[PDB]
Amino acid sequence: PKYLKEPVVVGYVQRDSIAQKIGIKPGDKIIKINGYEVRTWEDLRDALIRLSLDGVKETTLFLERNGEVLHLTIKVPNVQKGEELGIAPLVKPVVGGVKKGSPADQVGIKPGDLILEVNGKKINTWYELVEEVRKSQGKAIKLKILRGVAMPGAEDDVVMIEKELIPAKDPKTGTYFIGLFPKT
Amino acid sequence: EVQLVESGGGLVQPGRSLKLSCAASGFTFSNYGMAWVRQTPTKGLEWIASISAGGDKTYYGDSVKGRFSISRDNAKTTHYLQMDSLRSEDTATYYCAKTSRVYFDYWGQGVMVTVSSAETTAPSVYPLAPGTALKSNSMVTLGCLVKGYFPEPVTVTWNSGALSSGVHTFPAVLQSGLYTLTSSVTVPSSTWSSQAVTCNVAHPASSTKVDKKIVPR
Amino acid sequence: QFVLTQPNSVSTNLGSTVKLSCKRSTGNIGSNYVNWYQQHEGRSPTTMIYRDDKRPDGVPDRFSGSIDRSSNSALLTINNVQTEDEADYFCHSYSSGIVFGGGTKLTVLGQPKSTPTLTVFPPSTEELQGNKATLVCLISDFYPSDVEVAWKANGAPISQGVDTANPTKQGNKYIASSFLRLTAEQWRSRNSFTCQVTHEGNTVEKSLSPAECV
Repeated sequence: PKYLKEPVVVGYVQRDSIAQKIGIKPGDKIIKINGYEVRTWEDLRDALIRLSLDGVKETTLFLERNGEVLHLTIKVPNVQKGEELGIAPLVKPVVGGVKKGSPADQVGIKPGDLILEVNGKKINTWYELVEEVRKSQGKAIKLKILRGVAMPGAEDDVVMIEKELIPAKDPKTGTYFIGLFPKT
Repeated sequence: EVQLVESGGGLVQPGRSLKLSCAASGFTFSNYGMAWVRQTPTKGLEWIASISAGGDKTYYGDSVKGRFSISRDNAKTTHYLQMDSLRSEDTATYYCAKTSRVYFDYWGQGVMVTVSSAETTAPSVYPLAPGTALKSNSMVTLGCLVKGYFPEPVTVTWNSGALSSGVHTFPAVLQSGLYTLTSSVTVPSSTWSSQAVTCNVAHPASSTKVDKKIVPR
Repeated sequence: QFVLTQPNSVSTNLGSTVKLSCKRSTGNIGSNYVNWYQQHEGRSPTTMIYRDDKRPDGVPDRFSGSIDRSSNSALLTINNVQTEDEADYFCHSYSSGIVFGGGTKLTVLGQPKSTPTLTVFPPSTEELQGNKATLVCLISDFYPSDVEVAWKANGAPISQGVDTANPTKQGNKYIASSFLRLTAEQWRSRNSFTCQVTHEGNTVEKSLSPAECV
């Protein structure tokens, strides 16, 4: 599971959770709890376990929010009794599948594609993609896409595929769709 | 054909009473003794009570002598087991059986009796349709989540028994005093596209029946 | 006035002949008749053998009863054993009381091997309305009956809120089910959950996701 080796940038934050109540935000990068150096999700997993075994009830948490290091006091969750912080890794907005004949198929979106931007705005998560797509209703949607591996030396070139597609209304439900399935 | 059908089970508190009924047919009722035999997972099959053919002699297992009373009504081709002063341990499946001098020749379906101070909880029934993907299969499997009931059992049919094959009711899990189970049915995708598919969940103890139609999500 | 002792469990190969014994503790086995009842899982007993060795109509001739005076035991012999012989077998006798043996569950080995079919189901919207999410995993059509069920979240082991039912025989095959109890929020917070079944060393799995097609 690739996420355990990734840095801890908060994706989803559960409503009425320890992380929410103490003001953790999507985007925050967790760098320290009590202590333990937290570079990766594995660290944080392994740390919370240890803290909870050591009966630590409250401790100090360090994150980066806009590259500024904030200090917070966080209830350590009882891992045994089934508690959790309520934070989840980023879901990178990658197309898992494309519906045959759908607007997205028509303009040639392909599984493996990574949506960078929607109608000019940058996105980092599938959830954001779905937000921006729904709110534009029936109006044309512009997508900036990163496709495939770059040529060595060219990974950081500023050039993207730009696609424009018009949502379709399902004849049964009357629901707008573009025909993108998430990577799973 | 010999048939024996019990009723009258359910949940009761320790100290309370309950009366079981067994309706007989397909043989000369008054010609045979009747009996009750119960079963737990722990203690296997256990004889509890017998009544002679003419109703004038009765016999009881050690654990129920004095608390249970067996009687028959030849006119109704029915026999009964009145149970008083019930205890945890009387929780069991109760079978009626017909005798043939030296053995039990035929048995009922069994009814479940639970002696508990815990309260009857009717299930929530939730429809289970598959999540959408790209590809659609020839066949489709639809489900029926039967959640947090007490006590056992439940029964699930599909379209009132019209869907019989491809039906699996999966035995329940027990968590914090409540049972959960699922029933599945596998139908051609074409059946689901055209006809309605409805699970029917009965819970005898709570006297509830729930129909729930499965729709695409 | 006596007990009847049966082994709690006996195993035999498909097609084999097997003997199930039933020993009277006190007094002669021959003194009163012994009868034998077969009970399948969650069904009623049916009579297999009455009066020591007599078989009802409809009962296959593969079942025979006998009495061995020198072991004070009754024997139920099943020949050319079949899948559907997997059941509990209870011997029965009487004198002043009515006595059942503890019952012998028969395991039939060497049936055709079969990999489990997985069906997974996401939480219903009705359930989600009430802020709860049960993920369902149905495991069917497998043999042998031993499986190991494990849940993943974002591909990492999860044990909290898992409830698995032991495999049971329904048709000519085994079924089991597993549930993962979540809140709505725990459900929504993940990319994937996985139901993973391991059977005779081979692993099969299916995943669920709150992530929406669009």
